[PDB]
Amino acid sequence: SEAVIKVISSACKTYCGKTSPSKKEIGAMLSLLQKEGLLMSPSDLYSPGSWDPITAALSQRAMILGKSGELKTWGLVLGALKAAREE
Ligand SMILES: O=P(O)(O)O[C@@H]1[C@H](O)[C@H](O)[C@@H](OP(=O)(O)O)[C@H](OP(=O)(O)O)[C@H]1O
Repeated sequence: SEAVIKVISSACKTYCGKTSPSKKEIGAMLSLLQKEGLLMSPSDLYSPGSWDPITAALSQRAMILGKSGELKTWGLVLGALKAAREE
């Protein structure tokens, strides 16, 4: 909502670098992950067991509707966490 965005911003800067998402991107993606009912809180990102219903949906709306405005953010925020929960 304001802090979590920074907790993941500094994280993706070590697992992605300059390619990492911005503060304005994640912030927008979050609001969408809360409106779609896919998430109840911004801390839900700490649940690697919910990335399934959150990855298929985003990839479903993008492939269908024809827009991955939120996917580009999810994939990035995920590519980092996925590595943080592997070590
Ligand atoms: O310090 P970090 O961990 O590198 O995170 C950056 C920080 O939040 C900056 O204030 C922000 O500039 P804005 O508040 O103007 O968005 C930038 O977005 P940006 O890369 O699009 O400039 C973020 O990436």
